[PDB]
Amino acid sequence: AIKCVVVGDGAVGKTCLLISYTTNAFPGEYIPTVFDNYSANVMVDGKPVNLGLWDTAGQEDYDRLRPLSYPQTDVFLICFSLVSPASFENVRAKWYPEVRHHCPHTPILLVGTKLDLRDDKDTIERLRDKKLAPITYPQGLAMAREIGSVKYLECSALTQRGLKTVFDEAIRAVLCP
Amino acid sequence: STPELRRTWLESMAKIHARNGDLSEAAMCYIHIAALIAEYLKRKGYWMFSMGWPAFLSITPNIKEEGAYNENILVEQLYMCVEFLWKSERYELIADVNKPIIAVFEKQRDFKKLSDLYYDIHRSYLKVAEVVNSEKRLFGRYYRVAFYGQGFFEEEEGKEYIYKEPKLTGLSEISQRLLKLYADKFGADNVKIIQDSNKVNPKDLDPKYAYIQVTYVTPFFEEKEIEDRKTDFEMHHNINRFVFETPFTLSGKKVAEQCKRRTILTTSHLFPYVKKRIQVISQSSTELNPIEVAIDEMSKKVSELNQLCTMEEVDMIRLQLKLQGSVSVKVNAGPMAYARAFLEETNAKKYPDNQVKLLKEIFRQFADACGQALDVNERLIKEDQLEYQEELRSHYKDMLSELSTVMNEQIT
Amino acid sequence: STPELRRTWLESMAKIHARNGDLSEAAMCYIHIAALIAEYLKRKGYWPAFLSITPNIKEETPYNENILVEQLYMCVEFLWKSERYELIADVNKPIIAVFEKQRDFKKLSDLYYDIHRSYLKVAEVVNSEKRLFGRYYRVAFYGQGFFEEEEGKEYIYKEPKLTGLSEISQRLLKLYADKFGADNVKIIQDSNKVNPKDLDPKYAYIQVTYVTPFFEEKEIEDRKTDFEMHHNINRFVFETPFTLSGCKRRTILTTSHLFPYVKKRIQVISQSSTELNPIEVAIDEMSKKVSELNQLCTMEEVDMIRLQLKLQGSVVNAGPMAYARAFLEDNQVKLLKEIFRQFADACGQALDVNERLIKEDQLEYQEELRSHYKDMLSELSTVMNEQI
Repeated sequence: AIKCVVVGDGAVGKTCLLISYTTNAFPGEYIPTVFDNYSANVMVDGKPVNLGLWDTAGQEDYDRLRPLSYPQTDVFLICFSLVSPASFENVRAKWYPEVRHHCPHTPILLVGTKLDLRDDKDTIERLRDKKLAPITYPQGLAMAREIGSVKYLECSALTQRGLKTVFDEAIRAVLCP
Repeated sequence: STPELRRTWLESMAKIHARNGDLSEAAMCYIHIAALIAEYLKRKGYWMFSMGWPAFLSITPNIKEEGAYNENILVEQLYMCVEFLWKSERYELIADVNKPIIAVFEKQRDFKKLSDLYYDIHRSYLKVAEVVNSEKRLFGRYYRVAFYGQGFFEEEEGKEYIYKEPKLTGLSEISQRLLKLYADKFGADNVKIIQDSNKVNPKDLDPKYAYIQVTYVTPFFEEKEIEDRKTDFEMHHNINRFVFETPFTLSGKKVAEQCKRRTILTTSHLFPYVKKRIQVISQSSTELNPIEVAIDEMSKKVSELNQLCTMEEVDMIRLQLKLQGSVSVKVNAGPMAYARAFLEETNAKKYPDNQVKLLKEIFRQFADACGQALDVNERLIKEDQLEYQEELRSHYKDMLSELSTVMNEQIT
Repeated sequence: STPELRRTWLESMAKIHARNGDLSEAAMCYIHIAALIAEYLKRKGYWPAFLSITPNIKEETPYNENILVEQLYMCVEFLWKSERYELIADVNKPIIAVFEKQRDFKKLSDLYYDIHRSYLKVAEVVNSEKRLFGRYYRVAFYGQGFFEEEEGKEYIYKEPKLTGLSEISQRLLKLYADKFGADNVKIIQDSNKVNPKDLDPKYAYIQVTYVTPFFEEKEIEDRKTDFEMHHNINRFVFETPFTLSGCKRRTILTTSHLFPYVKKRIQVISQSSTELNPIEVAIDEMSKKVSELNQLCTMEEVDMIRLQLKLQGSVVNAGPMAYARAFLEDNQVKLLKEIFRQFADACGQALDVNERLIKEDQLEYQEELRSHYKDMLSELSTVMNEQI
């Protein structure tokens, strides 16, 4: 019965991730479809639950047509990849100021996606051409605590690591605030 | 496995299955063990009442697998079985197993016990009426695993298997679990998840690393069986084939160039069985090109919305989402990308008709219900959410317009 | 073919059984009704499948499943009213096959409960004299020159409760006497033989004789239960003992169909009678003796004073010391069946069951009979070799 938003810059793997979870098939192998806005039910702590997921665009031209669905939501979350910190810079400033403007007191855990690549040498090689890549969990925990959030979670697209826990603490934010 | 030895296997397998939440299978263990002694006592001619081991083929076909000690032992084993079903949330088969019990009590004439034997069958069907089709019962999430590697794995050096994991164990759990269980028995690093889904066999794996294909699967049935397997229990009881849709899109992966492959695999012995795992054997593939899947997958999101309305509950949260997937597409293709590619006047000249004709009736039924859906979302919106739904029908009304231009036809 | 309207004969015929207050015949109607419906939907693909219920179901157009179940539903409620509880189960047994296929559940439950209510209702009334199915009587009217069914028809009638002999006859006469000739019918009190022309024509005459659904030895094992003595009985034997011709004889006629039935009476097909050797008359009474006491010991909630009297008779001017005349020689021995006399002895296992039951008010009436017992025991067990 739970509502839950997925903010974030475009191509922070928002859709790429949720597609891979609700349908168990490993990322990049997700059987693709249109529609968008996904959901499925998960076993947490002890009880089972139905968890709902609203997809949001980071594509700029869909502002003003985004906030109208934030009504009714019971847990929020903001998605940034630890890949491009241009998303990390743009999430303190675009999405916390957006949460204060609609449902400003419902928990919104900010989460880091695409952890897998933080040890990939061929991407640190493209990262060193512009000399930026790491987004460290010390800074991650601190950006989210200073963003008054509840938890930051280093999650990964593939390798499955970091995952599961996120949707779990999404509802674990609701049960035990 | 001899009479004396094949019996001892089932027992300690029951208490072991009992010990660690493998209920249904421990339950199945006892009624499968109790058939084994039914023939051995038939094989000495000590005497469906007393008819060898096929009388337990009623509850499961794999009861045959046990044929290759006295009467009160035969009834103490079903008695122990029936309770194991009572905890395994499988209230139904308890009727098909109290038959040979009654068939002997009616032979020794006891009545009181036959009375409270017929009572606990009523005490089950009653608990069913508030369980069945409430989605309270759940076992589910059978997985398709395969080991690959010679000079690595001993007995299971390659066979393709089908695990029955329990409750809501997703793949994040079982994958990390097999990886971890086998990564530390042959050194780290060299334990590749091999997430593939494709019927791998080329073994272009540089044999210094060991692979473990995993791919979620679903109890698969046809059109005539789907009338028979109506509720949530009936689909898990005795399943031959599970199917998984595997994408084989041209080149990498992700409207017109995207294709998927249904590969069904059977399971030899029928679920539920004694041992948790059981092997696959064949993966027959029905390939669906980007129009056949368009017909079938755009049909998929049609019946689903229609299935949230016949429901009595209808939870304000679960509706508004799926219609946003239906009317207000964002960060995805959109339901209209199907129209422009396989329905526009310029398109749909080499695709056969009747195909495209069925795509019409699915398209309309997907509309006339889509509109029925927005009205219900108006029944439990309440307060602020009303300003929102005012946009939902807007996106929907516009969706009708564009559908009319691609199709050269009026859309109401 | 046809009587597919005489399916309404039975419904009519049933309603008179219900009005007659003869309900055990009645429930049987509604079954053969649903037995006949079950062949018509079988021939058109939409039959003797009740053979467990009653084997004489061989003698069996807009129809539905719902109309078939409504034929069953209104039969169980006759069974439960007839007090023949044991069969509710074998009846309600395939009504569930179509409710499980249709998966009504909420009906599968409270049905499976009605069948639980049955076996819990028979365990309370079994081994109580509370079950009065009815009484059996062989009849025979010989109106060769009058209004006889065919010729001298002979066929057994089932009267309910405990009335009979006098009650059935004096009811049978005043009922045949108004359609026949008043004061032209005959009593015919003697059971043996009965052969026409050996009595001058008065142009009527009817016969009446009590009978007991006699079972063999092989049957008395499965027929240990109370309702089993009154179900699937193809034969009733009546004992006609000349005792002297001045040995005992017994006629064991078999009827054509199996009780129960849609009609209160059915035709016989064979009268079979045998005189029993004198030494054969002993093993019949002294063995009927042996089981009568075993039945009083076991029962539980024993009728008490009934238990007391039965011993009091077992010794001696006419006591069961008939074996004093069956030991000192006499006929075809065949082990004399004195081991059947030897088992009747161990019915001394009665005196102990009495010794637990009384109060210390008769704390002496017991040693008193335990002395008439021992005195009648080994001391009169001298004519049978050793003692027990």
